[PDB]
Amino acid sequence: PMKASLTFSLSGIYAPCSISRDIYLEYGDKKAECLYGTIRLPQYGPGCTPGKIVHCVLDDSLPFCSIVVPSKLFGFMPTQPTMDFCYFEPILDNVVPVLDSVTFLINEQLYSKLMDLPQEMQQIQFLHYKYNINSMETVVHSRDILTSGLCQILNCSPFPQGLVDFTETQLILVND
Repeated sequence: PMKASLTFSLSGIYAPCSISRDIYLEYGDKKAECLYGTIRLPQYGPGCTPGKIVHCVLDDSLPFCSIVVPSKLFGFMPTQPTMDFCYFEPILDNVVPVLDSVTFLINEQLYSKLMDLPQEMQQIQFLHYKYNINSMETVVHSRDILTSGLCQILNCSPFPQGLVDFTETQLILVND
């Protein structure tokens, strides 16, 4: 794990993380569109945030040792500042797993929208237009709050985080 200076993006929970070129160099020959890492934030006193897997993309314009991460990935969104670095670890030997199912807890308005679609394949495609969930690319995580009061991931299976295969992963929708 390396320490990297941290900037929080405010453009959706599933915006990819941007990493500086020195971090990108740690992956070597890996395919530049398929990069993942684990992020943990430092916490009040001992210990740190639990490891969260994210898709990362090179941003050549960032200064050294820098990452940009969505603030919505973590407990609260910054209305006042907090901590100026994170612990970042590239994923090198491993690949990221595909979920068998994802369960969304959604408000009545969104549920009706999803329910006026007779097909499951277009239910995930609809969430893909609303939220930048991309098949076999975006990592989703249990308890992710996509929009306060509208949409939250209740659970994933068999792992608490992983990729969504639009043709394979099962979508479970729960009215709130």
